[PDB]
Order: sequence, then C-alpha cells, then structure tokens
Amino acid sequence: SGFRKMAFPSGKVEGCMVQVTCGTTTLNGLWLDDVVYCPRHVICTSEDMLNPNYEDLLIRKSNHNFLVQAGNVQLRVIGHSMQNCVLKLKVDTANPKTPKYKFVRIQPGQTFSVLACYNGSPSGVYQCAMRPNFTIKGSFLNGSCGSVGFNIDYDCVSFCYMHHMELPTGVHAGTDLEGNFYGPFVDRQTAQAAGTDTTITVNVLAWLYAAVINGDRWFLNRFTTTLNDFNLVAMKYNYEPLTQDHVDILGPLSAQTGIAVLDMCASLKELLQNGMNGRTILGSALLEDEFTPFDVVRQCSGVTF
Amino acid sequence: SGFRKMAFPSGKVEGCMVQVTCGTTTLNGLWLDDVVYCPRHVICTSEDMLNPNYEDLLIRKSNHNFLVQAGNVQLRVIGHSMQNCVLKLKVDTANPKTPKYKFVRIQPGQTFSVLACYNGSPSGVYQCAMRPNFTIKGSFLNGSCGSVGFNIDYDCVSFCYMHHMELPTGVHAGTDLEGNFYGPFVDRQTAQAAGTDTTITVNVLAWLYAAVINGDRWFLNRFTTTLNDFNLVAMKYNYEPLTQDHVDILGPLSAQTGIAVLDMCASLKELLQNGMNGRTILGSALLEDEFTPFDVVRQCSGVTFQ
Ligand SMILES: CC(C)(C)c1ccc(N(C(=O)c2c[nH]cn2)[C@@H](C(=O)NC2CCCCC2)c2cccnc2)cc1
Ligand SMILES: [Cl-]
Ligand SMILES: [Cl-]
Ligand code: NA
Repeated sequence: SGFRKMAFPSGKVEGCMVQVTCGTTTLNGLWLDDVVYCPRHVICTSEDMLNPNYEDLLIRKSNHNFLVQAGNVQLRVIGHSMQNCVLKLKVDTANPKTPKYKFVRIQPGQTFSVLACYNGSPSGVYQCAMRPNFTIKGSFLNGSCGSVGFNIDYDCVSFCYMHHMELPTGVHAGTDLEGNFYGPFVDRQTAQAAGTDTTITVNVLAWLYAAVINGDRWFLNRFTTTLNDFNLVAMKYNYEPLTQDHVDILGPLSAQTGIAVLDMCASLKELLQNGMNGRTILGSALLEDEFTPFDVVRQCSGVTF
Repeated sequence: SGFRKMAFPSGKVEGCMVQVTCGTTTLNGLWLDDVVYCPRHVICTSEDMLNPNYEDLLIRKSNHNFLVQAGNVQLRVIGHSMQNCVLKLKVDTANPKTPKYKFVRIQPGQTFSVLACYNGSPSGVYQCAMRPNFTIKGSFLNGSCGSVGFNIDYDCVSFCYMHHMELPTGVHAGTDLEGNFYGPFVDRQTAQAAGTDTTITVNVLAWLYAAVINGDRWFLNRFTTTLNDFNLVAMKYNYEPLTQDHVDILGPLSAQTGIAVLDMCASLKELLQNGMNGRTILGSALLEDEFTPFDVVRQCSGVTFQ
C-alpha cells in the first residue's frame, strides 16, 4: 500500500546520455546506434538566437564544429543533419548500450519520466505530465537542454520528449525526438508565453480511484450524474471535457471499486463545487491530475520492467 | 526553475537487483561483489511468522536451499551467514556491475531514493524520507521486500535502507544494510504499530527557502522569533523541535537568500496560524517536509530569483 509519484527506472536511458559542444555552448545529447540527437539551437550564438536562420547556420557548420563526449571518451562526428528542431550528429561508433527503443509522440494528459542531465551526466529523475497547454512543469536549470523524457514497456524505451527551453512562468517546452515541438512554441529568443492551462479531468478521476483503493473514501456519495451535466461543471472550473473514451479507459477501476465513472464524477462534481472541507486525499490538499489511469493500475498492481 | 520530488538515476542500483527464493517465498536481494543481501525473513514458513527463531531456522538450511536468479542466470550459492536481520548469501560469481558503494545508517529527516522491485525486476523509482517515528511512507506491494533505498552523491552509491515489512497504517519498516532496524520494529508478525508521527521542521524551512530561491516571497513577514518561542509554538502543531544544529545546517540557504533562519521561523509560525488562503508554495497547498537542506541546494539554482 501507499501511493507515490513514481518514475520508470532510468538505467536504460542513462547509458545513452552524452555531452555535445558547439562553440561555447554545451548541452546534452541522446546517443542511439551511431547517431547523437540534441536541440538544434546548440549551433546558435546569443546573437543568432534572436532571429536564427537555422538553414544558413547549419550549412556553415561542418562535422569538426561539434565535440561529442561520452563519459571520458570523445566520439568522432562523421556527419550532421537536421530534422525539424533536432540536430542529428552521425558518429563513428554505435552505442553498445543502445536499448530497444522507439520514438513516440504523446498526447496532452499523458505522463512520462524525465532524466535531468547536465554536461552529459544524469543528475535526477522525476515524473511529469504533458499539460493541456503543451508545457511541462519540470525542474531544469541552465545546461539541462537535451534532457529526455521517456516511458518503458517491458524492455522497450519509448522516447517522447527532448527539453529545449524555459518559458517566463518557469514551465518548460520541448519537442518529440523527431524535433516537432509540443505546443505553439519556437526555438528562438522571442516573446513567448504558456497559454492558460486546464486540469486533466480523466487523471483526477484516476487519482480518486487510487484514493479509494488506498482507503480514502470520505468524498464518495449516493449520487450519479451524466456526461453533459458534469462537463458543464468541468467547463466552469477549467477542467478538460470528459469524453466517452475517458469513461471507457476508467472502466477497470470502476469495476474494481464499485464506483461507476459517473458515480465518481458525482464525487468530483461535489469536490469542485464545495471544496474539501479541510480534508486531504492521499496526502494532498489539491486535486492531483498528473497520474494517468495506467499509472494508477501499474502502481496498484506492481508491473516490472 | 521548477521544483520536483527528484530521485537519483537508478541504473547503478538496477544492475544489483536479483530474485531470492527459499521454499515457497520469493523476494528481492542486492548483489554486490560476491554477496547477495536480503531480508532474513525469506527463511520463515507460514507458521514461523509470529515467533520465529532465525538461528534455528537457518542452521537447517543448505546452500542449495537458496535459489538466486540474476535476470535469466541462476547464481550458485556457496555460503550463507546472518547479520542481525539481514541474510548474506555468498555466490560463486562477483557482480560485474557492482558500483562504487558504501553502507550508511541515516537519521530521521534524511531523504533517499527507493527502487521498488518485484521478483528481482525494478518497477519504479521514488523519493522518501525517514520519518521521525522511524517509518517511511513508501509505495510497496506484496513481494517488494528486499527493495533498497540509496543516495548517489558524487558517483558513490550510499545504501541506507532495505525494505522488510508493512505496518497496520500502511507505512513501511526496514533496516540498514547491516540488518539493524530503524525504530523499535522486529521481523515478526506480532502486533506492532508506528508511533504518532511529527513534521520534519528543518525540512519545511529548507523548502520555504527553496520557494524564495524560485522567486516567491508572499509568506514572509516583518517579525522574528527566539528559537525557544518558535519551538513552543511549533510543537503545538506536532512539529519536531528545531535544534541549534538545524539552525546551523540552514546557514548556507539563509546566506543565499538574505533571510535569517529565525526570520524564516517566524514566517513558518504564521503559516501554521493562517494557512495559505487559497495560495500554493512550489505547487503544494500543504507544507512539504521531505526535502532536506542538502536536497534544496542540490536541486535549486545557486542564484536567487529576487
Ligand atoms: C514474515 C514477516 C516478517 C511477518 C513478513 C510477512 C510478509 C511480508 N510482506 C511481503 O510482501 C512479503 C514477505 N515475503 C515476500 N513478500 C508484506 C507484509 O509486510 N505484510 C504484513 C501483513 C501484516 C503482518 C505483518 C506483515 C508486505 C506487503 C506490502 C509491502 N511490503 C510488504 C513482510 C514480512
Ligand atoms: Cl529558421
Ligand atoms: Cl543522516
Ligand atoms: Na456518487
């Protein structure tokens, strides 16, 4: 029993992190097979970052403009190219620690583990969610660019995020590993801001189920509701609309606990309208929305990798 | 910017986790060099749980009664010995993935990462703190026994916790890697219960300093306090006493932010009195006590957002 924010074991990803230097800029890269992936803004000076022409900046660069360091070993760069906002550096040595992996683009509301790295050295691991506004509330300092987010399914690492920048509110933005940004962001020093965020409703419901599984039941009541009536409450409180697909995904937890989704929706409806009355749920005074239904089942069932 | 519960990268520990089976019982062990460490209660049967005599149970075992599995490889046990509540199995193969490591016993309030494992296979990583009542608020299911807690400051793995059992309130008890329990607990099924727990005051203060570093000052006030007056008030909210050692430990964070330790104590006194009035601190609506001063320095910038 107990319930914690839990990350995937990070060992398979630790063995892929390297340091990439171009000029005076140093950040992190991901070394898979014989290619290193990193943010393309590594090639920019501070002058360039105000209005970069990445096409022209890269054609200027050559293989010898890039220094790749794996621990204490130098990797020789034998080619370079760009895919969207990601720079790809071909090296002469395949990473012998390359895990089984895929590149996957995730949806808002889905979670992943972040391995925060500095100078190519892993520093920490934590769990995040892709916010509805396509930011993540990470923990990153200068030099963290190129840190990656991932999920694991058995022995296969699904890479879904590469870190690129911090926004003025202190939240973070990045790309998938094919270099496509999550959210309406660009890799240049210009005026950019996170949009107004919303709460991930299906995840809050999942966490309420986790609370019931762990013995927290005070918020349950005799009432049920309908999607239409609940979604009018959701819009009132800047909660994401609850779809029929979400109801189906929560089906398992509904069957296990005896609280139909629309039964639990009646609990959440009341929590939004009345508050918590000084009480906590799973040790929180806020409604937590960064656990997915999958996260709850995994942690309450002990799945291993 | 940002502030998260952050665990250490777990790879160095992943390469040490193995499965240990004795009879019908399976749990996790920690394979370092040519020794596998695991809870000695792996040798308990159904009716040995109330009053086992581990010396009598172990003398009846042969090396081949212990099955150790490292992924797909069976490891041959060539000896065994008990150290307090830990069983040490000598195997014929040294772990080629053994990291630089040391065994440390920690004090209440200290934090560490936990690699939760089942059947010798890692499942997840999270951060914990040793509570004042010598339990941890973990996330552990059946078969998690033998999962370990650790820190990795400066490329050296300091193992500080091995998981043994769950208490009636759902919190968790275990030992250091020398097999000595944290707290008054024993590896028997007899009625034991965690004591009334308290809040780790020095950690709450560290986390308030983190909030200031990150750019938030709304909770400060114009007052100060004596150390004794602070403790008189804080103990009425079931906070642990703040000692001069704690005040000294907070010195560097006080210097970075310009807020005297006893001025931050005055802010905490007011937060306990008033609540947050709909606000949050570092994303929380409660006062968080599982970040240590050392943790805050590790994660936060060395430059305050003024
Ligand atoms: C023999 C002894 C010391 C009484 C014991 C027995 C079982 C276990 N538990 C194993 O899961 C377990 C043991 N061997 C393989 N799995 C579990 C456990 O503590 N239930 C308690 C039930 C009440 C009485 C005390 C034990 C467990 C569950 C969840 C997370 N952590 C552990 C731990 C200790
Ligand atoms: Cl461009
Ligand atoms: Cl300590
Ligand atoms: Na209901």
